[PDB]
Amino acid sequence: DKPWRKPGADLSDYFNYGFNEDTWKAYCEKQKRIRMGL
Amino acid sequence: AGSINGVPLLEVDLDSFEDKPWRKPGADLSDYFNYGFNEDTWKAYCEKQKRIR
Amino acid sequence: KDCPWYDRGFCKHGPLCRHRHTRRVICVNYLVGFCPEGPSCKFMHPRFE
Ligand SMILES: [Zn+2]
Ligand SMILES: [Zn+2]
Repeated sequence: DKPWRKPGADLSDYFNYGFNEDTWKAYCEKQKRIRMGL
Repeated sequence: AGSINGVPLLEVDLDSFEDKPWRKPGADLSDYFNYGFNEDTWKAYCEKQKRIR
Repeated sequence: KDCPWYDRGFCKHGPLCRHRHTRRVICVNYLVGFCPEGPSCKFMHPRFE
């Protein structure tokens, strides 16, 4: 479903700065919370 | 996770800086502050984060 | 050339993107919230627009 997730793929082609699937999602959550709330 | 020359980024005091180019009348504060922070909002964020941990 | 979505940090296409995906380094200090070097910083300040 998500083409970065296949062994024949290289994540770096999708994510910059050494992000991960989980680190990018975490980065988006932080964006969401910080810019609104707290 | 942040640090400036050996000081956690949240514990750095912005008032000590000699340049403070983020007070300029039209500067790109997005270059300096992420998440739409401001000098005051960043310090507030800082003071909030410190009271926790 | 440099991919705008990749420059933000993530591109849905990847190898199929029409633009180039220059690998860059992010500024941790900007990632936590503040970097005083601003435009002069060596490391990237990705906009989340
Ligand atoms: Zn792309
Ligand atoms: Zn920086």
